[PDB]
Amino acid sequence: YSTEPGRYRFMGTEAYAESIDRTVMYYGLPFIQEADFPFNNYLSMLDTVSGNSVYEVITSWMENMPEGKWPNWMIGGPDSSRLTSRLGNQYVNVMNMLLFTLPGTPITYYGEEIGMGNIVAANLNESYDINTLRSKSPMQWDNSSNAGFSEASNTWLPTNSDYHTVNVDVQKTQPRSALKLYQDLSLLHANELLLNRGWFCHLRNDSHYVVYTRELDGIDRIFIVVLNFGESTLLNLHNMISGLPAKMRIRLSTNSADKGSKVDTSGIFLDKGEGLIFEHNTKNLLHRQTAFRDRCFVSNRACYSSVLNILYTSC
Amino acid sequence: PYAGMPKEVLFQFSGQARYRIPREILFWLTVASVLVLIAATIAIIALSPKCLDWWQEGPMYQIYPRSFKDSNKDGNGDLKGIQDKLDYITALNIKTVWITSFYKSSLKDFRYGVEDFREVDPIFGTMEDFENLVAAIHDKGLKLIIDFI
Amino acid sequence: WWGTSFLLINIIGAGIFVSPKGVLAYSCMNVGVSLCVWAGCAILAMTSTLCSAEISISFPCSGAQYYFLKRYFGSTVAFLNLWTSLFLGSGVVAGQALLLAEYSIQPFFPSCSVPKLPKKCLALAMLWIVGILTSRGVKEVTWLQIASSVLKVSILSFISLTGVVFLIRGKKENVERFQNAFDAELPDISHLIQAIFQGYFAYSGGACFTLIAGELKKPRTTIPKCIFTALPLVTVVYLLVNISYLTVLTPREILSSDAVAITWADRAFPSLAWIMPFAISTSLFSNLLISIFKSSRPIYLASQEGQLPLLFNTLNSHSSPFTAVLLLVTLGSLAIILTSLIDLINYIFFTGSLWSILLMIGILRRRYQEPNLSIPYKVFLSFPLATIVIDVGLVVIPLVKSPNVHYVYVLLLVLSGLLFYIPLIHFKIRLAWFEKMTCYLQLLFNICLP
Ligand SMILES: *[C@@H]1O[C@H](CO)[C@@H](O[C@@H]2O[C@H](CO)[C@@H](O)[C@H](O)[C@H]2NC(C)=O)[C@H](O)[C@H]1NC(C)=O
Ligand SMILES: *[C@@H]1O[C@H](CO)[C@@H](O[C@@H]2O[C@H](CO)[C@@H](O)[C@H](O)[C@H]2NC(C)=O)[C@H](O)[C@H]1NC(C)=O
Ligand SMILES: *[C@@H]1O[C@H](CO)[C@@H](O[C@@H]2O[C@H](CO)[C@@H](O)[C@H](O)[C@H]2NC(C)=O)[C@H](O)[C@H]1NC(C)=O
Repeated sequence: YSTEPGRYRFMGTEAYAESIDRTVMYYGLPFIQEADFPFNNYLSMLDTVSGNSVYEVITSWMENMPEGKWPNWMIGGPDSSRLTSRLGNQYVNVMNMLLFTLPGTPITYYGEEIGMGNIVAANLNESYDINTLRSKSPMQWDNSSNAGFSEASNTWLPTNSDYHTVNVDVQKTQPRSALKLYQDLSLLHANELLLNRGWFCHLRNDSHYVVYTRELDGIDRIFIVVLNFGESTLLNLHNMISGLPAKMRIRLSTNSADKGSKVDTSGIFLDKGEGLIFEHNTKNLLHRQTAFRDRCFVSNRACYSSVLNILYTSC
Repeated sequence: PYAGMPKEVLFQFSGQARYRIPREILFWLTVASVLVLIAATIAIIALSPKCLDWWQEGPMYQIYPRSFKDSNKDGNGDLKGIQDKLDYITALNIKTVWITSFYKSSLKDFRYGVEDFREVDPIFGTMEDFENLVAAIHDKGLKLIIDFI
Repeated sequence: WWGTSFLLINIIGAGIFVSPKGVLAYSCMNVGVSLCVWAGCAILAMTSTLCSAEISISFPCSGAQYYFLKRYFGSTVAFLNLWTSLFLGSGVVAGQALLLAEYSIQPFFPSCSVPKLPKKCLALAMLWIVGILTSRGVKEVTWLQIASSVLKVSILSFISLTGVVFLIRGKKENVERFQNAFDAELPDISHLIQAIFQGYFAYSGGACFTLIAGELKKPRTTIPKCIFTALPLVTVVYLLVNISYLTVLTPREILSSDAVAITWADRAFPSLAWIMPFAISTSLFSNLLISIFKSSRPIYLASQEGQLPLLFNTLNSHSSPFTAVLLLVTLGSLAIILTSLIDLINYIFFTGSLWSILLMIGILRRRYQEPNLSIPYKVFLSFPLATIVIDVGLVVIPLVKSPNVHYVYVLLLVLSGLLFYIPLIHFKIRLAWFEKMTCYLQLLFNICLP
């Protein structure tokens, strides 16, 4: 049923309590087609966050994957505790950014954009797993009755008690809500070739922060993503990356009040659970340098010509 | 070569090379330019990367059918409620909608115990509702994937 | 009789392959609005064709419409018409070249958007090869044009029959879109005007048989009857083609797709084996040749009188016009390079309606003080009076909306027409270096005036 153009049929597999080497086997072989990609839920298995753990997860998945394949990422699901209860509220925004800058297809569980939390366990007449009912609460739309989910007297599950201040309706007006940041990140990912395509180059591991870059050949622009997963600290980008101006302009940040502001390259101050995306104009792409050919990956390599405004393969 | 010059005076300067060779040179230059344009077109059509697929460019949205939206005052979410909220999904710049199991079942947890693989559970609606939802999703440029046990 | 057969074969043209997207591009995916839009376009084309037939039976050829303008207006008006029709023909041939190259190039890209650079390059190459084939060689090929007409009518009949069969079968997924229509939001008047332009391009496309109608032998006997027997047939064909396209495709993919026929065949019969693109490309190439010849003819026909470029009235090579062909190629290349296809259609038929306004006021000038001296007519020219107001409504609101400055540029070029006309004729100034350039070009290309 996948012969008609524009109607390709996707199919993926789910294997969770397994190792990475046995999981990447579902990608198939260069001459045998098995699956588009197996679903990746290693991020959703984290109960605490630090630079080292996220670095290990990302590096393991990106190294064990066959070359030229399409990765994917998840941060939650119907069988895992919701993110704001697993890791805390402060990490709600930054993780979303992490979802929208890594290469591959991101997958979002319903209610993650708003930032729902788990509900206290309750028993039902129907047979259900009480250890997983905490992540199946109804969607919160507005501050009306059963959060606007239903107009009936009783719902099949109780609604979270914080819906009076956490729902879709109220967040569409607040300019600092998580929904606005999610929409901005989605739009940026959809309207930039550097994010939906191009190289992904990661620097050395660190206990506090994770820093990586996205770039493409012939664009003369790079995105530098910096995330702080530890405590409030200070960072000097000059040591990690050479050839940067003294001042840089933030393209996007978790704290929406700092959008468009200027920061000093040596002395960036980061709070607990902060994220910055810098847009830099240069010509020294990392993946062409000799020190970083072992830490950059692509799928469907291409090069962009601005004079002709096209894409070509031979580079 | 005066204004309105007739045929007889035309055979007076065309014989000169300065008026004999440039015409042929221009003709062959034009045909060469045509061939160059053809070669450039056929070169650009080749050497060009294959474009990304629909499942490679956009994020996916995972929905639990029983806890999204109720539309008949019964306490359980259904497909009609999902259809009624497609504008919100579109506003999120989502490309694919992922719906978990909704078949006619006797056990709805601990994986799933399916009673019929070609029916929709009554608490979620009917097959007509599913077809309407699929049509609505396809109209808005979205795509739908479902779970399989 | 075969006269209506020839008339419909001329009328069908080639725009039907491109318009269904553009009309659906405007009006914001409202099927009923689009159906009404082509209904109105068909009626407007009925009236314009009737008036053109009147002018043709009252005046032999294109130079005879020029002389009609001379009779009822000044020479400036006729010269302005000539130079505007030059741009009209250049834009038409450029649009046909774009459509041909674009249809030819689509199949390589399966389910994505074709880059603009290869499309423009192939359009330029096709236009140049057609231009160099017209001069110094072939003027018309009967076998190829007959084959192209047969292929086009066969493809149209096949599409219509498939749509009829699918509608008759009564499947819900094929008919449900026709039911509960009009629920889409109502667009602004500018989108209605754009849809009208696209539909008029579709339906009147190829219906330029005024010169052809001038050689008929039954004035006021069968020509209105021939129109009444031919035009509604192709109207119904076009409407049912829309029916089929909307039956087996959604508006979203029709708008997003470039080749409506190619995707229609892809979804309907995934066994086309590249036959459909090749057939449509051959038909479009034949139409390009016919159109370039039919546009080159009036320039040379009117070049013999009242023209500053006396170099234009110079048959050369194998008895072929040269200057007109070269000028048409240059203007077509500029049109290809500087702009896209849909806006070309918009500007072209905006100018066409603007000049049809003056044609209608000239016809009314035949009745301004002498209403009895009008041509015999069924309802005594009542319809042209309403069509004048229709054209006024077409031309007014694009100015107040003002979404593109090119609309103002069209009028700037029109006024520059008179600006150039004034010193040449009123002052009668002649340039020696102009004569030097003309003589040099005559010696270069063996250009002579017979
Ligand atoms: C279904 O759940 C309800 C409440 O959890 C059970 O009891 C119902 O409600 C009150 C007490 O909670 C009783 O007085 C009602 O008679 C019960 N209603 C019904 C319709 O039974 C109820 O026993 C449970 N039923 C089953 C089959 O497990
Ligand atoms: C619940 O949501 C409404 C929707 O905005 C909040 O606003 C109330 O409803 C309308 C909309 O502004 C106003 O006319 C009312 O005066 C608002 N209420 C108040 C108390 O200002 C409302 O504040 C939210 N909370 C509650 C408890 O209703
Ligand atoms: C970055 O690399 C590794 C993280 O795996 C750290 O080096 C190791 O640290 C652990 C902690 O005891 C031990 O395995 C060894 O002492 C180190 N070497 C090796 C080879 O494992 C290193 O400290 C990390 N950098 C940080 C955290 O800033």
